[PDB]
Amino acid sequence: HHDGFQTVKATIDWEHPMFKLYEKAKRNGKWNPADIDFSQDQKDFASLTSEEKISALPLVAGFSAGEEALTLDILPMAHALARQGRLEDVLFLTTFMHDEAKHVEMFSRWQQAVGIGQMDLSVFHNDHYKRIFYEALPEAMNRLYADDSPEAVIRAATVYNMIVEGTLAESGYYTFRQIYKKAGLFPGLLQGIDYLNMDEGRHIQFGIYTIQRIVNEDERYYELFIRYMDELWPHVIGYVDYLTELGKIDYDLLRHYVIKQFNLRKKQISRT
Amino acid sequence: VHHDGFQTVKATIDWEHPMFKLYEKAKRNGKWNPADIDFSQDQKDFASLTSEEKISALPLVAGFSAGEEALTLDILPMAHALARQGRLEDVLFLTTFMHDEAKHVEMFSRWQQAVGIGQMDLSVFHNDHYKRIFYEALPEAMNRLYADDSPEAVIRAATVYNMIVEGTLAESGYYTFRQIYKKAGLFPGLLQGIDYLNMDEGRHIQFGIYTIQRIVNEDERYYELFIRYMDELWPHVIGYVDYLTELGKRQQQLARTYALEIDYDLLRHYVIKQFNLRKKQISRT
Ligand SMILES: CCCCCCCCCCCCCCCC(=O)O
Ligand SMILES: CCCCCCCCCCCCCCCC(=O)O
Ligand SMILES: [Fe+3]
Ligand SMILES: [Fe+3]
Ligand SMILES: [Mn+2]
Ligand SMILES: [Mn+2]
Ligand SMILES: [Mn+3]
Ligand SMILES: [Mn+3]
Repeated sequence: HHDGFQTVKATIDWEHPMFKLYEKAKRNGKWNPADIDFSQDQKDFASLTSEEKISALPLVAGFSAGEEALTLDILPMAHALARQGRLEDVLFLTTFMHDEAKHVEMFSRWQQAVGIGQMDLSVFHNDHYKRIFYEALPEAMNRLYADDSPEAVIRAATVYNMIVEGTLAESGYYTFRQIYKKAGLFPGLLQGIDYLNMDEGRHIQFGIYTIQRIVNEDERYYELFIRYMDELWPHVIGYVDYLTELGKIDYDLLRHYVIKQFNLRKKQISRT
Repeated sequence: VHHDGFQTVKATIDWEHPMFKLYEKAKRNGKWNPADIDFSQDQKDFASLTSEEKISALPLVAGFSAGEEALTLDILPMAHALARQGRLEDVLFLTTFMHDEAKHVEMFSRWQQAVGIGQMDLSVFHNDHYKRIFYEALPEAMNRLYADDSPEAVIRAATVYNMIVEGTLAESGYYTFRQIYKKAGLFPGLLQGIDYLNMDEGRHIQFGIYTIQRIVNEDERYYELFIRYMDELWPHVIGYVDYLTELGKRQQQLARTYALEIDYDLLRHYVIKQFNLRKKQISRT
């Protein structure tokens, strides 16, 4: 049952950080994947040899599954914060969920346009990738339906926002730019990446806000965060190594960048 | 719970799915931002009103504000249950649905803040019938879906949420706002909001129609479940409407001041009409 309603007893908390982030999401989130012109991507793709075509698909396969998992798996976070009465968080999360839906749409439109919609790209998900996206991520978010304790929320935000978004996604945007932007290939896709990268800045800020406000309550939670981060690193790097190994471009630069993101996300949370 | 795979890796979005097409319309038609609405004239209007006229408008606003908030929170179980069923295109659309309702919450709250009543507790205008619908039956029907996503459960959730709350009460609220405040020329920023809300609502009701019908299409038995759940909530729909009416009939000074003949019998009949029209938008097959 509802005991009452915040915007009937009072108003929105206009100064709340997540209301501010919601306002910025509406302002900066107007893009529409249906407006991206993929015609040249299609031509670029067909101009590749079979072997070059294949080299492109692992990274797209990681992203398409990623965007789909994140669209589905943010719902428990929204439910748990809703149940906690965190109205402004929920408003923001409506823009978060809608962003990920557009991200799903973007990669699928690209697949459709370049002619691989009918191909099953699951073959490029190795065991490490499945451990994160098929298993650890949904386990950690679905937990929130029955256990919204500080520890559960931090673990959910660590896997979703600091690992998948803050570490793999950010590294994937950089990777696309280092490989295809220099080659002049897939300009529609890279336009998409630009929009996704901009959305991701807000998504990561929500993860930081969430984790830090729980840490501020008890610095014992800081240790949990670092522990959950380190528990996932071997699959992050197991996946990265798998991708790198297929690519054989400075692949060792890209691998540094993953490490640099991982440590950056740890340093964005304050012990105190 | 594991993911077994992902549609957009094995295949693509179903580009021709009705809910993907509704999703596309939502993105095209749903750009409006409540932060862009100018309420400065509304603030002047409200302050020019006497105390009796000031409170004349508030029962309706109280009903909407809680409605918007309830609907923002309570659509999340429907999105979960369709996501668990693998209905990706429905989920895409529901992201636009939930964002619309968030903007609806924001719109009414901005208006309350702007006119100077954000600090007033408007729960006093929720009678017993309203609470039966919005504080109880609605969250019960939606929350059920976390442990019972059966056709019977999904039909009941869509009925309460899309056909009763949206299709009957919200639609009749939009109409009432226009018959009264648009006629009198008051609260232009609010009415701009109401028109955006009304446009959004069309999609929300169409999702409800799609959902109920696709279930009825699998077994006609469910059509009579739909009708019975509609009739079960009617006494609360009309009990709330009568409450608003009785309030409206005893606070006549706004109508007098602004030269309006508020036909409350006409408004009642619009609500009855909406209830029966929503019933008729569902067929046995
Ligand atoms: C080859 C160098 C390794 C670079 C790392 C690339 C990882 C690919 C990204 C796949 C997961 C993307 C998750 C989506 C996040 C979101 O939608 O917010
Ligand atoms: C005086 C005549 C009464 C007419 C009926 C008035 C009904 C008031 C509406 C309040 C409930 C609105 C629910 C919001 C629904 C939504 O956000 O989709
Ligand atoms: Fe994201
Ligand atoms: Fe609605
Ligand atoms: Mn390994
Ligand atoms: Mn009664
Ligand atoms: Mn994304
Ligand atoms: Mn609404």
